[PDB]
Amino acid sequence: SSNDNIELVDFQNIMFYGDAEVGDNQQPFTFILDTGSANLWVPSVKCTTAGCLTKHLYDSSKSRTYEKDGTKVEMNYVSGTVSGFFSKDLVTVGNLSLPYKFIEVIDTNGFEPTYTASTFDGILGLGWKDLSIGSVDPIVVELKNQNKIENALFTFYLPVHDKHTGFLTIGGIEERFYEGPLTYEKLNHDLYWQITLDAHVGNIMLEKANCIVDSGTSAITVPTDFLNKMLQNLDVIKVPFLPFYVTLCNNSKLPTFEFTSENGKYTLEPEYYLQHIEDVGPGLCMLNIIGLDFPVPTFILGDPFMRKYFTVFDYDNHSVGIALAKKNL
Amino acid sequence: SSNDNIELVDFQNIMFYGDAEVGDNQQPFTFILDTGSANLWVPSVKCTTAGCLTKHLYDSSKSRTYEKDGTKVEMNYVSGTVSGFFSKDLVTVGNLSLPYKFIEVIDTNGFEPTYTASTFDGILGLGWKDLSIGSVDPIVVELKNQNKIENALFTFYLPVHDKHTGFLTIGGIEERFYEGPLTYEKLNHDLYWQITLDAHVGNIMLEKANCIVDSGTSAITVPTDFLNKMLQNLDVIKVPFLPFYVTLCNNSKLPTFEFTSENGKYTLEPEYYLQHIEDVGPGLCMLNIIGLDFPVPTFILGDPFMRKYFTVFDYDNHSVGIALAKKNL
Amino acid sequence: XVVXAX
Amino acid sequence: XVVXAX
Repeated sequence: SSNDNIELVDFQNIMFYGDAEVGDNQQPFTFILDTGSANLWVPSVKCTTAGCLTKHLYDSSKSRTYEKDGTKVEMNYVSGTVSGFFSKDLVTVGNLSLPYKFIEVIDTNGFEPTYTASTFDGILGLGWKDLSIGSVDPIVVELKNQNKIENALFTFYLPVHDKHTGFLTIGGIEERFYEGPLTYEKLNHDLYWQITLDAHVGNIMLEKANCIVDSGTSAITVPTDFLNKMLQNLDVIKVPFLPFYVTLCNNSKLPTFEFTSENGKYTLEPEYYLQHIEDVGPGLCMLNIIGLDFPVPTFILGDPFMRKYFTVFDYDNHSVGIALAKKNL
Repeated sequence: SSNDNIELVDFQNIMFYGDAEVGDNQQPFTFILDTGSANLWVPSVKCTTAGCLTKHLYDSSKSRTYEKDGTKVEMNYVSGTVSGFFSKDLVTVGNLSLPYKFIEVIDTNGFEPTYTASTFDGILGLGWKDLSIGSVDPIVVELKNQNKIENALFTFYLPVHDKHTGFLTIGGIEERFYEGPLTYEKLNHDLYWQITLDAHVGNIMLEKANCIVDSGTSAITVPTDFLNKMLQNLDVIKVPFLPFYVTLCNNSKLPTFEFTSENGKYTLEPEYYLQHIEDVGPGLCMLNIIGLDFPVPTFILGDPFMRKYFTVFDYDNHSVGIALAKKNL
Repeated sequence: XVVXAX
Repeated sequence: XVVXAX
C-alpha cells in the first residue's frame, strides 16, 4: 500500500457509503461520497428533526479542534435540502486529516423521505470549489495544497453486493482496480466532474453531450427527449406518472448506451442499467434510468456507470480517467 | 341544463382532463383542471421544446381579442415547473366566456417526463387568488362578479374508467351527481381548498390534519411519518430507490382512510386509491399513497378521493361540500 | 405521481 | 432514485 483508502459498502445494491470522521476525537459518520456536490455535512447533536433520530450526530463540545462559525446555510440537491450552519473541525478521511469547513445540519425535513429511509448520516462532496456553497476548497485539493498527498486525485472502485467491497482511494491510482488502459477525458468545466461525450443508444445520437460523473446519483440520468425516443418501440412499460420503467429482464430489444470521444468508447449494456424486481413479478426488471433536463443537455453517469468503470478524478490535470473495473479483487 | 358543464375524460382511473378554449377563434386545448393551483396556462406556438411538439399550441396572432403583457412568469408545482410570459385573451369554459390573464408557456423541460407522457396541453387552476401568481382573480369568482353564473362555486363529478364520463359544473349544484347528503366543511385558509379533518387509519391518527382537496393530484398524499406507520401494517413491495410500492389489488390488509369532522365522516377504500398496473402483472397495483411533508402536517385528497366523493367548491361560503358520488348517471 | 402549486 | 447539488 501507499495511498489512503476508504472502504465502501453497498446500500441496497445500487448506492454505496463510506465512513469518515469529524472532530479531533474522530467522531465517525457514514457518508454518501458524492462527486456531484462540493460540501461536507453531518447531522448535529443540535438537530431537532425526526430524520436525525437514527443517525450519528456531531457534538462540537467533544472536540478541542472545533472552531465556531455559525453562518447559516442551506444545502440544495436535486433530491432534497438540508440546513444548518458552518463549523470548522478536523476531518479525517482514511488516516488523512485536515482542518475543514463543513455544515452542521440541524434540519433534515427537506430531505425526506430519503434521509429517514436511508442509513447514511451525511454527504461528503468531492466536486470542485465553484460547486460549493461557502467557497470551500475541495478536501483532496486542500490536502495536496498542504502536501499531505502526492496527487490531487481520487479514485472510485465500487462495491458489488455479493462479490466484493469497494474503495475510494485518495492520492494515487492503483492498478489492482481496473483492467486494460485508463482513458482520460478533460473536464469541460471545473464544477461537476463533467466531460463532453457523444451519447448514442438507438439510432438516437446526442453529439457533445455534457456528461456528469456522479457517485451520488443512483441512476443513469438522461435528457427527457432522449429517454422518450429511446423507449419508443422497446416493450418497456412506463407506469403512468411514475419514473418507473418495467421490462422483461431478457427483453431482446434493450439497447446499449454508447458514450464516445476521440480518446475512448464507454458502453453501458442492459446488465448494468437494469435492476431485478423479481418480487414485483417473475423475470421483471426496471430500467435504472430517469429523465432529467438541465439547461444544457446532460447525462448523469451515476452509480450504474461507475459500477462498470473504475474512475479517476484528477484535479491537477482537470480530467476524468476511465477504465473497466476488475470484476474481482 | 341551466349550469355550465364541462365534460371530463378519464386517464387510466388516475387523472382526468377537460377541454377549454383560448382566443376568439376556437383553438381547443385539453387541461388538467386543478383545484390545487390558481393559474391558467397553455403552451405557446413560440414553444419549440420536444414536449410542445406533441401539443395543441396557442397562436396569439390568430386572435383579435388578444392583448399583450409579456411579463415573465415561472409557474412552480410539486411535480415540476413551466415558464413563459403573461398574456390576456378570451378564455371560454363550456358555454361561458371572459377576458382573462393567463400564461403562454415556452419552456416545459422542468415538467418532463410527465408533460410529454400525458395528453393534456395545459393546466387550468381553480384555487383562490392568494395561490395565484400575478394576483389573478379565479375564473369562477370573476364569472359570478360579471353575472354569468348564479353562484361563485364549481363542482366536480369525476369520470370512472369503463363506467361513465364526468363533469366540471360551474355556477350551481346538481343532484344528479350524488346520493345522500352534502356535508360542508369550512376552509381553514383561502388558498388551497383546504379543510381540517381528523385523519385516521386504525390507531394511526392525525387529528385536525390539514387536508387539501386537489383535482390535480393523482395520489393520496400523506405525511411521510404517517405513511411509514401505515407501511408497518403491510407487506407491500417497495420499488428500488423510489418512494412507490407494489401490492396485489385484493390485499385485504390495505388501509381504508377515515377522515372525520364534526359534520361528517369520509372513508377511502383501496378500490379508490390504488393505481392498477395490469400491464405489469394480473391484479397488481401501485399503492398510490405518497409521503409528502408540508410545513404543517397535510394530506392531499387527490383524484382518488374525488372519484368517490362528489365535491363542491364554494367561494361565497368559503367551504368544500362533500357527498358520495353517484356510481353512474 | 403528479401533484399540482407551490 | 437519488440525485445528489443544485
